Amino acid sequence: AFVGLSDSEEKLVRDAWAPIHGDLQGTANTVFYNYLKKYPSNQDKFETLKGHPLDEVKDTANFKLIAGRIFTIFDNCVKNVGNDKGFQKVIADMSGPHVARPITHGSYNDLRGVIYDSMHLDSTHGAAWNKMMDNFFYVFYECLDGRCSQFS
Ligand code: HEM
Repeated sequence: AFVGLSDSEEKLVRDAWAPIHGDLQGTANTVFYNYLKKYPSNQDKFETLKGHPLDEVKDTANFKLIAGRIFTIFDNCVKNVGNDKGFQKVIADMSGPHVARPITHGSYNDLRGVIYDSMHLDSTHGAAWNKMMDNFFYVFYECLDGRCSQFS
């Protein structure tokens, strides 16, 4: 379910993300590369990347576009942590292209893990972050399941 965050937890999320917020594209490029490298089955889900070696595409405009657009969404979710309706709208709006693409929860969860691992959070910040990400995935999966109108 959606579970609201406390005042301190909202603040913890902002602080957790702040290094990434200040280098959004650079962080995105590294994390997206690490994700495709660790979980190579996902590269085929991106038609623009499909059929090339990962090291051949990593320096391309198309790869960086994909990495950046993921991180832009998370940046906007972080922007909206004090606004449940606004946070939910951010997600609802990016959910469409993922609806009925054959991408498993496994795939999305593996991305979440790579993001988490890249942040090297202490357990306090980690817990607040996980509450936000749990909210993210609750909304996202409801929308994938055709229950997005409550959030759109
Ligand atoms: C879970 C975090 C994610 C975020 C924040 C995100 C965000 C986005 C955004 C902003 C779009 C473009 C929406 C539009 O055109 O209006 C998009 C498209 C797309 N996404 Fe994601 N996404 C995520 C996860 C993934 C994963 C894990 C995959 C595959 C494994 C994936 C595959 C795609 C594909 C194939 C497209 C259509 C774009 C294309 O053909 O490249 N996404 N995503």
